[PDB]
Amino acid sequence: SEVPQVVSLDPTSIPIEYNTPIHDIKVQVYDIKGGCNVEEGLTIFLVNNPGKENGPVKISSKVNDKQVSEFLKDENMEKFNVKLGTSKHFYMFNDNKNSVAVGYVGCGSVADLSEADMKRVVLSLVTMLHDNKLSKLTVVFEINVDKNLFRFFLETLFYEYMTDERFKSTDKNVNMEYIKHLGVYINNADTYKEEVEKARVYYFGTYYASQLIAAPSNYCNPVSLSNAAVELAQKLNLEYKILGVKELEELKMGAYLSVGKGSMYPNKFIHLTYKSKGDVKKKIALVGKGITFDSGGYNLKAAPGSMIDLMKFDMSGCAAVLGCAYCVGTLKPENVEIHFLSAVCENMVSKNSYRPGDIITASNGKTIEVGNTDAEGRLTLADALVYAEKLGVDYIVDIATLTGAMLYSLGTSYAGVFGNNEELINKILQSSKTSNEPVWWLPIINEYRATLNSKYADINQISSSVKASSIVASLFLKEFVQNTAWAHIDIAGVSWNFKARKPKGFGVRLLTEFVLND
Amino acid sequence: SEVPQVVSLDPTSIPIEYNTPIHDIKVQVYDIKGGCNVEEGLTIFLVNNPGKENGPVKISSKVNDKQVSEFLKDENMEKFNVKLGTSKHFYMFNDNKNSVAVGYVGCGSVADLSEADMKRVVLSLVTMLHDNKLSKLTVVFEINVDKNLFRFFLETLFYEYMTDERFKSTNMEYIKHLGVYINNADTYKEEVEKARVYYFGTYYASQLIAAPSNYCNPVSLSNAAVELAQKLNLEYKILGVKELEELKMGAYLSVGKGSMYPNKFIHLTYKSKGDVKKKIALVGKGITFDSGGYNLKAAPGSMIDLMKFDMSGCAAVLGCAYCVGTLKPENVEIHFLSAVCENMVSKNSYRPGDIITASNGKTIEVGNTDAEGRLTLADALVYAEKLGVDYIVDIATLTGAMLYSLGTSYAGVFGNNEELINKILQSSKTSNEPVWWLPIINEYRATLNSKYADINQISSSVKASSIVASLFLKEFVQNTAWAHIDIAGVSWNFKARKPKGFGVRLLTEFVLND
Amino acid sequence: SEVPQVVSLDPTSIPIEYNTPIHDIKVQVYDIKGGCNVEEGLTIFLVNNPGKENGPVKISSKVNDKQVSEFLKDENMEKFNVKLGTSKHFYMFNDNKNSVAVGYVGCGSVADLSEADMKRVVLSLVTMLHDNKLSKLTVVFEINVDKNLFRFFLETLFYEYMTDERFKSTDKEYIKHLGVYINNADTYKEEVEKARVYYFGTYYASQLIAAPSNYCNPVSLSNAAVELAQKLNLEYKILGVKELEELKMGAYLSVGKGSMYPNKFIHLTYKSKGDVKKKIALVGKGITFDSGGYNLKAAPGSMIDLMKFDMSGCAAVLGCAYCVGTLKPENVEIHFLSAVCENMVSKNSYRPGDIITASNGKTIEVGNTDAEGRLTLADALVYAEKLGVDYIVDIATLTGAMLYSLGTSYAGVFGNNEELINKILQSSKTSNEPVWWLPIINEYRATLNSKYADINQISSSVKASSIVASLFLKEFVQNTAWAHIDIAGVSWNFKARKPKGFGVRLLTEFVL
Amino acid sequence: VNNPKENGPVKISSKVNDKQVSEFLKDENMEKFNVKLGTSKHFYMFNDNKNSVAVGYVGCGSVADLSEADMKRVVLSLVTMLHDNKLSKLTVVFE
Ligand SMILES: Nc1ccc(C(=O)N[C@@H](C(=O)NO)c2ccc(-n3cccn3)cc2)cc1
Ligand SMILES: Nc1ccc(C(=O)N[C@@H](C(=O)NO)c2ccc(-n3cccn3)cc2)cc1
Ligand SMILES: Nc1ccc(C(=O)N[C@@H](C(=O)NO)c2ccc(-n3cccn3)cc2)cc1
Ligand SMILES: [Zn+2]
Ligand SMILES: [Zn+2]
Ligand SMILES: [Zn+2]
Ligand SMILES: [Zn+2]
Ligand SMILES: [Zn+2]
Ligand SMILES: [Zn+2]
Repeated sequence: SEVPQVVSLDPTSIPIEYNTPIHDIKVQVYDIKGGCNVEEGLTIFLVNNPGKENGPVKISSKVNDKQVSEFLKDENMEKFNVKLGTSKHFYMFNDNKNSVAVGYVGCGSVADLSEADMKRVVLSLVTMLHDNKLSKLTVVFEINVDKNLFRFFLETLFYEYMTDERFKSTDKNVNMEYIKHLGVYINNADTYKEEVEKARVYYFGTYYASQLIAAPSNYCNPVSLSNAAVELAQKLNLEYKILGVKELEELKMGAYLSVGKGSMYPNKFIHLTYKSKGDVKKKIALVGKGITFDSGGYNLKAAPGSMIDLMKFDMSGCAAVLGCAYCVGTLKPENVEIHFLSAVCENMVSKNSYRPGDIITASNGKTIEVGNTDAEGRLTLADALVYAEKLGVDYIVDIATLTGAMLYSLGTSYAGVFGNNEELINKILQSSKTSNEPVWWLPIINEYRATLNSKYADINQISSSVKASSIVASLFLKEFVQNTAWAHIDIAGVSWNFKARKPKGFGVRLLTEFVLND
Repeated sequence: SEVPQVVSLDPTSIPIEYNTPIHDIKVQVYDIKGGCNVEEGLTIFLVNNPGKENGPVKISSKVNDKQVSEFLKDENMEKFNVKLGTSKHFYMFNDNKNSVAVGYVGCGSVADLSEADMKRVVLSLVTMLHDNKLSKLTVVFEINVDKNLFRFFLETLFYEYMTDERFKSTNMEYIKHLGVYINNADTYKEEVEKARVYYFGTYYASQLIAAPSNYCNPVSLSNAAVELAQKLNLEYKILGVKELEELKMGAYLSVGKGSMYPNKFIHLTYKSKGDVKKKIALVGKGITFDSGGYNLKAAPGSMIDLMKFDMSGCAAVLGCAYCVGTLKPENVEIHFLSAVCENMVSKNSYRPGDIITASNGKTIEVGNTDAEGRLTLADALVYAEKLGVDYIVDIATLTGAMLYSLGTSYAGVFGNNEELINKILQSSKTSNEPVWWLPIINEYRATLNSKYADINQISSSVKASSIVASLFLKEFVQNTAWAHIDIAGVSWNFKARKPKGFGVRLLTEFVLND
Repeated sequence: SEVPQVVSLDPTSIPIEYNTPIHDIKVQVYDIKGGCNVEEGLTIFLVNNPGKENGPVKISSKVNDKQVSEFLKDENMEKFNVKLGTSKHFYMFNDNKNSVAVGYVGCGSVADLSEADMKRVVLSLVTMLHDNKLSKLTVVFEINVDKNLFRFFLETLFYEYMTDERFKSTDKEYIKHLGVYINNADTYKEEVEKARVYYFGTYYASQLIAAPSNYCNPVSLSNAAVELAQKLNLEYKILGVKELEELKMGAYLSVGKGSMYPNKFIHLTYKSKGDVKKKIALVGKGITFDSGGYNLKAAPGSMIDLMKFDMSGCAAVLGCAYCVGTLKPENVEIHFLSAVCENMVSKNSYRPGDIITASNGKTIEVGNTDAEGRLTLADALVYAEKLGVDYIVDIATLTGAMLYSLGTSYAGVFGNNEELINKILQSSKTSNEPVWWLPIINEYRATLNSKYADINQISSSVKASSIVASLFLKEFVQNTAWAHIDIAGVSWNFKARKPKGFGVRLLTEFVL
Repeated sequence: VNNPKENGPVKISSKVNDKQVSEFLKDENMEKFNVKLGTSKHFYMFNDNKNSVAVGYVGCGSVADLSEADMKRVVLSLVTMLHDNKLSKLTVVFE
C-alpha cells in the first residue's frame, strides 16, 4: 500500500479529479416542437443538407423570438454552407434587447451521419466553447440521431470539453471557464432524456481511464495505481482485493513475476468484483494489461520508432477495466457478476530484471522460453488469464496495448479483436457498434503456432520467423485458456491519440456496453 | 513482340513446361469399404488418433495381402505415432514375391484437418516420392475429408511433387499411376480431373513467378500470355506504348519509364458460348521486377532479390485464365487484365515528387517510387470499369505491411461492396486459399489529400499502408463492385524457396461458383 | 563526502597532480635588443617570411657567438624554408667549444598569426622536446605577437608539453629552464606567470575530464572541489540530497535517481575584499557520466565511451575557480555552481514520459532521458538567480548538434542579454578560446509546449537542439542577464585523444 | 489587438462609426476573448443599416514589438477566416 520512493519529491499517489466541471453542468432536454428559447448564452444549431454536397444552411427549427427568428431566416443563412466541421458565430439582440449568441456546426450532406464524422462535429463545437467565457450552451438538433449516437455526442462533448490540468503549476489556464447549463433541443425528447446521465457516466468512466493513462510513470506506478483502484472500489462499494508478491508467489505466477523483477515497485494484481443484486446469470472476467511503464527490459526500446517516451500508456488495458468498473459500479446492472482483473507491474532494466533466453514457469505449469523481454505484456496476461479462468467465468475478455504491429494492421482508429469463440467475438463487435468504439475482427492463424515450439521449454514466448506479431501473440494467449470463451482486444494502435497528444480512454464504453447489452 | 537484348546471351523467351509428368499420372479412385490391393508400387496410409495426442498408429482398413497384412498389424504399427507430418515406409515382398513399399503419414489427433495440416501431410508424402524410383503410389484415407479437401490434396500433391528444372544443368522418374482409397469414392472421382486442371493453373503461374526477371520481362511475359491464349482460344490483345499513351494511362506509363523493356498491357478474354449473365474483370499486378526505382529497396529486409515475384498477381490471372479456358464455364464473360512493366533505376526513371495523371483525369503526387504497384493498378482499374463489368477484382503483391498483418499464410481482401467480398471469402473456403477480410477505413482517406495534386499516392503519417493503398485504389473505381486481394505476404513460399502460385484457385472458384 | 563502492577495488578519489613538471621549469625572459646567448640546451628560432609562402629562412637576431653567427648566416640558412610547422635541428661548437643545439620553427608568411597557426607552431616545437633528453629550452621570437598571443604560446606550450600519466602503471625528462628572447620583453614578463596560472586551471579541468567515471563521480568530484576550495581560500558548501529535497530541486534530483552516487551540488564562492560591484554566477553542467538513461546511447555514433566528458562544464568552472582564486581580482563576487550527478539505467532511474517539478515551481515533461543536462541546469539556474547576481553564465557539453553547427574548434554561446554575450565574445578573443554567437529563436518555443506539464523537456519536430535547449534554459531565468556556452563539440580533442580543457581561460578573462 | 498582460482580455480601442457594432465591441463583450498570439473569433451581425457585417479580432500576444514569426502566425490566423468565408471585402484595423 505504501509507495516506495527514491527521493522525497517522488509522488506517492496518482492525482485524481473526481468532481469535474462537467458534473456541475445541469443538462435539460426539451422537445424542439415546443419552440426554441434564445435567452442567455450561446445557441448552436446542428444542421445538414441531404444530397447537396456543401449545400446552404437552412434553419428548420421554430424559434420563439421575433428578432432571432428573423435573423435565422433562409435568405440570411444562404451565404453559409453545411460542410462537415464548418461552424459560424452570430451576434444579435432578441425581443428583450439582450445580447445573444447564435451559431451552427456543419453536419455534412449525408443523412445517417457516421461516427468519425460526429467526432469532427463535436470537436468543431468544442472550439466554439474554448476561448469563450460562456455560461450556457444550447444545442439544437436539426439532424436525426439514434439514442446511441446522441449519448455519444454528449460523451464526446464532455470528454473533449474537459481539460486535464492536474500537472500544470505555472501554466494553468487563466481563461478556463466551463459552462454551468446545457440546453438540448431534439425531437421526441422523452426518449433521449435517459441517455444524458448515461452519457455523463460513460464520460467519467472514459475520463477516469484517460486520467490514469495520462499520468506519467513516476505518478502512476504498480502501487499507486492499485491504491487508486482500491479507492475507486471503496467509493463505489465494490469488493476489492490487491494481491502482493507473497500471494502471487504462492500462486506460482512465474510469467507475471518475471516481468516485474527489475522494478523498484512490487507487483500488484488488481481484482475488483461487481455482484448484481439477485439472480446472477452471467459471470464475466475483464482482464486488462497493466504495465505502468514498458522500457522493453534488456531488449531495450532503443530502436528508432520504439517510442519509449510513450510507454506510460502501456497500462491502458488496465485503465479501460477500471473506468468500466466505475460505469458498471455506478449504473448497477442486474444478473451479472463481473471481475475486473489486471496484473500490474513495471518493465525495467536492472540486475534483477529477467534476461532474454530465461525460461519461466507460468501458474498453469507451462514453461516459457523468453525470446524478448519487450514482449512482457503477453507474459503478465498469461498468468492473469489463468487467474481469470480459475474464477469459473463464462466470458474472459482481455484488453491490452499488446503489439505495435497493430499500427500496420488496422492503424489508429480501429482496434483488433481476437478470440477462440465466435459468439463472444460477435458480442464484442455488437458492443463495438453501440458503445461507438470501433473494433475489427482479426484471425488467430494456427499454422503459425508451430513457430512457438521451443527446443527446451514447453512453448516459446515469441516467434523467430513469423512477423505477424499481433496474431502470434494471440496464439500465445490462446495457450493459457483451456476451456473458457475468450476474446482478446489489442488496443496498442487506438489507445493513444497522437494528433491530440492525449489518451482516448479507449475500451471503457466498449466493455461497459459489453456488460450491459449482454 | 521481340524481347530486346543487351548482350546476345540474354534470353528472349520464358521457358514453359506445358506437358508435365503429373499429366502422365493415371489416377484411380477406389472405395475404402472394400479392402486395399497392395501389388505394385508404394502404399501409404493416412492415419490419425483422435483424443490421444501423438498416439500410436492403427491401420483400420483391411488389406488383401497376407505378407503386407502381417506388416500392418497393430503390434508392429504401434511403435509408430501419428504426430502430424511423421512418416515411415518399409520395403518388402508381397504374396507373389514382388518388391512393394508400404508406409504411413501421421495426420494428428484432430479430426477436421485444416489445409496447412493437409499441406504438411502432402509434403511428408512428397518426400517419399522424391526418393522413389518406382511406378505406383496408393494413398489410403483413414481420415475424413470433404470433396474440397480431397481435391486440395491432389492439387497440392501434384504441385509439390513437380520439380522445376528449366534453369538447371549443369535421379528419379515420376510415377505413372495414382491409387486412392477413400470412402464414397464415386463422389470424389469428379474432383480428380478438376484438381489436375487447378494444378497446372497454379504450377503455370509458379513457372512465371519463379522465372528470373531477365527471363521474364514485360515483353516476354506478354508474349507468354499470347502463347497461352492461343493454346486455349482466348481473345487476346496486347496494348503497346503508343496505345497506352493514347489511352492516357499516365500513372502506369511513368513506372515503366526507367525500364529497357517497353510497357505491355495484357488483356485476355473468355466469352461463354451463350448468354453472358455475369461479366467479370480480373486485374493482376504485373511488375516483372521491382527495384523500387529511385526509392531504391536498399533498407534491410526489403528483399530486392525476391522482387521477381512482383508479377505474381499477373501470374494468378494468367493461371486463372488457363483454368477458365480449360473448364469453360457458362453464362460468363471474363477479362484477364495486367499492366505489365518493370520498375527500374535510370535517367529515364520517374522521380519522387513527380505528379502524374491517370487515365481518369486524376492527378497523383508520387511520394515514393517503390509504391509503383498502385500506380499501375490505378490505370488497370480504369481500363476495367470502362469494360462495363459487374465485378472488378484486383490481386497484387501490393503491401509488405501484409506480412505484419496476416503474415505468409492468409491474404487480405478489401472492397467497396460487401456481397462481392462475401463471394471472395466463400471462394477462399472452397479453393482452400485462405483470405481474411480487412477494412477500408474512410477516416484515413484525408491523409491522401495532396496539397498540389488531386490525390496522394501514399500517406506521410499513417503506417497502415495496406489500408491506405486500398483507399488509393478505391479512388479509381467509381460505380462498380470492386474487391482487392493483397497477396504480398502469401505469394512466396519462403521456407521452400519457391512461389505458391497463390490466387489461381481462389479466382477460378470465384468465377465458376458464381 | 564518502564515495560508495561496489567492490573494494573501486576507487574513492580522483588522482590529481597539482605540482606538474611544468611548475618546476624556471622561466627567463630576455629582451632581444642585446643579443642571444646560445649557451647549453636547445635554442629554437621562431622565424617568418612576409610575402613568400615557403621562402628561405633569415635569422635577424644578433647572436653573441662568432661560430654560431657564421653558422646562422644567410648563405647557410637559405636551403631551409619557413613553411608553417617546419622544424630543423643544428649541431655546432660555440666560441668556448661546447656542444650546443640550435634550430628553428616555420611560422608561415603571414604576420598576425592565428591560433591554429600558433598551436601548430607550439606543437612542432613540442615534437623537438619529446624525442630529446634536453635540459634547457630557449625560444627566440623573430615574429610579431601581441601580449595576449604570447601568453597563449606559453599556455599551449605548457598544456601540450605536459603528459597525463595518472592512470599508467608503466611510464616513459621535462626541461628545468625556459629561456625566452623577445622584443619589449618587459611588458611580456607579466604574462609569464599568468600563463602558468591559466595553464593549470586548464590542465586541472583536463584532469577532471580525463579521469574515468569510476574515478570521477558525483562524490569524488565534489570532494575535489572541496579540496580545491581549501587549497585556495574560497567559501564552499556542498548540498546533499536532503537539503536539495527541501529546496525542491526535482528536475536535478530526477536525473541522479538511477545512480549509485548521491547528487552533490557544488557551490564555491570568491568574494573580493572591497566594494563588490559585480556579482557573477558561473554554472557548469556536471554529469560525471552520461549513459543516456533509458534513452540509452546505443545508437551508432552516440560515442558512449566519451561520455565521461559530460562534466566538462563543471571542470571549466572549477578551472576558473582556480585561476580566479589565485589571481584574486578585486570588487567582484563569484559563485561557482554545478549540479553534479550521474545519468544511469536502473530500477530507480527516471523514465521517459515522467513529469518532474523544478525548484521554481514549473512542471517538466521528460521526453528523453538523454537530455538530462538541461534538467540539472534548470534547477542550477533557479538557484543561481536566487543568489541575486548581475550575470548568470552556464557552460555545458549540452548538445551533440554543435558538431554539425560549429564543429570542434568553435564553441556556441547563447543568451538573453546582448551586452553579456559581447563580453563573453570579447573574452573569447582574449582568452583565445574561439566562440561563435548563436540565436535563441522564439518561434521554436511553441515546440516545448507540454500537454500536461508546464513545459516540455525536448521538442518533437525541430532538430535545432542547441537552440531548443537554450529556449528551455531561458524559462528558468526570469529577470537576470544570462549566457549559455554550449561546448559539447569543442570539449574533446579527438585527434590527440585527450580533453582540451576548454572554457577555463574564456571564463577567467570574462571575470578578470 | 494585444494586451501588454499575458493571454489577457481583448479591448477595442478604436472608435467605430456604428451603433450596433460598437455595442458588440464594448469592453464587457470583448472581455470574454483573449489575446493569445494567433487566437481569433469572428461574429456575424447587422449594422445600423441592417447589413450583414462580420466582425472579429486576432490576438497579437502580450509583447509590443511583434517579430516576424509572430506576424506570420497573425496572418495565418487571418487567412483561415478568409478561406472559410465567402467574403467580398476584408478590413484590418491595426491597434
Ligand atoms: N519480437 C517482438 C514481437 C512483438 C513485440 C511487440 O508487440 N511489442 C509490444 C510491447 O512492447 N509489448 O509489451 C509493443 C511494441 C510497441 C507498441 N506500440 C504501440 C504503439 C506504438 N508502439 C505496442 C506494443 C515486440 C518484439
Ligand atoms: N511508403 C511506402 C508505403 C508502402 C510501401 C509498400 O507497401 N511497398 C510494397 C512495394 O514495394 N510494392 O511494389 C511492398 C513492400 C514489401 C513487400 N514485400 C512483400 C514480401 C516481402 N516484402 C511487398 C510490397 C512502400 C513504401
Ligand atoms: N532527443 C535528443 C535531443 C538532444 C539530445 C542531446 O542534446 N544529447 C546530448 C546529451 O548527452 N545531453 O545530456 C549530447 C549528445 C551527444 C553529444 N556529443 C558530444 C560529442 C559527441 N556527442 C553531446 C551531447 C539528446 C536527445
Ligand atoms: Zn514491451
Ligand atoms: Zn508492453
Ligand atoms: Zn514497390
Ligand atoms: Zn511492386
Ligand atoms: Zn545526455
Ligand atoms: Zn549530458
